[PDB]
Amino acid sequence: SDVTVNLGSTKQEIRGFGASSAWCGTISDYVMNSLYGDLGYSILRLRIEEGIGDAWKTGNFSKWSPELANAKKASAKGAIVFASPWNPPASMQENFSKSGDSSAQRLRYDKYTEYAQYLNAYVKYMKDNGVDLYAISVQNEPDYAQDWTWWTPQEMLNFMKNNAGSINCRVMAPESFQFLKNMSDPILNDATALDNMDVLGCHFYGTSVNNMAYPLYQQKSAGKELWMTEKYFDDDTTGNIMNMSKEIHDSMVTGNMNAYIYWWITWPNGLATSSGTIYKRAYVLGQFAKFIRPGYKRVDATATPNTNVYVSAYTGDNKAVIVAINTGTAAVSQKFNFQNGSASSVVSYVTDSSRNMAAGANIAVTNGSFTAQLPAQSITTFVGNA
Repeated sequence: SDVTVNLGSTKQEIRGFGASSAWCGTISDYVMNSLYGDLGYSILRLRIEEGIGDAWKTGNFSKWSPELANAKKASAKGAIVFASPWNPPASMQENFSKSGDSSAQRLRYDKYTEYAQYLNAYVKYMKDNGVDLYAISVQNEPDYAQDWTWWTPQEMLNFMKNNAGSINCRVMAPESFQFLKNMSDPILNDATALDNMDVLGCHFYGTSVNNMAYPLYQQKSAGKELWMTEKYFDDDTTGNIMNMSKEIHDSMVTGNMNAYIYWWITWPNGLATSSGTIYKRAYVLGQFAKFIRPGYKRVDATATPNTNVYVSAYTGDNKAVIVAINTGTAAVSQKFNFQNGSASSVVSYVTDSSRNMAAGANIAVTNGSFTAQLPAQSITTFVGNA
């Protein structure tokens, strides 16, 4: 069946695509130039380093300098930058007994004010150094915390109502490890908390496709954004290339998300080595990042035109973008039809077992239509002038 791309019917606005510099120390220009320049990543996620301890109170920020350097490289390439904490400084924590386990850690209730000042100090350090942070997160995975700081949904709510309004930046929350709605529902159902939330962040570890849709957020979404802020895939084998291609599609199409941000950069389950090698997974994300620029909008496109074929489409800057994934083991031809606009022609870029965002066949668009071969187990991005 044909794919109909309706350029006149717009869906969510695209904030961007990116990865994280968390625990990467100071990333090289080489790696940032490859990811942020060549592949056009538009978002970088910093980890806020609690190893600073209380020294933030006296203004010695040196332990925050590696992520400042990362932020500056991303920004120079036009990316925005946000930051997530795994823990506050040790002095703000306390143990508590979590179902018989006395080792669990949480933020002291009497520290919520100090913690907001801490978050504000990170924002200001970045600002004084030339990086205006796009958003800052209350906690990374407050609901899978055994190795970090726990927050119940109610604890997160309390901070979001009473504290988060004093933060000098956009506020992101909750970053549930699986996008568990019980973690974000209290924020969305409280008028004050909702006011204090700019970006609803979530992670994909174990999230089923149907659970990527969030009706309550959609009904509450005026003035807000929804980002998938962390996911990784194990390696570059074709199964994971397809798993990753398909999930980004699902985050865009079923999730209606504004952004999809990969986990950390120079690591084996990451996108690169520190000496500048770039993994196939980086190019999978680039099929999105490079061509769908911040400010583009998703538009309606027939999403599953054939077995194992998944398609989404986007417009902006007088360009049309179609991302077509074929998870099948055989190449298939796919016909595409533009409505409410058209393109003179398109160029393609393909990632598969042998190719990394490789230039594809230039294709003429006739009567608003073009047909393409989609290789077996491949993701292809077509770009044309609208």
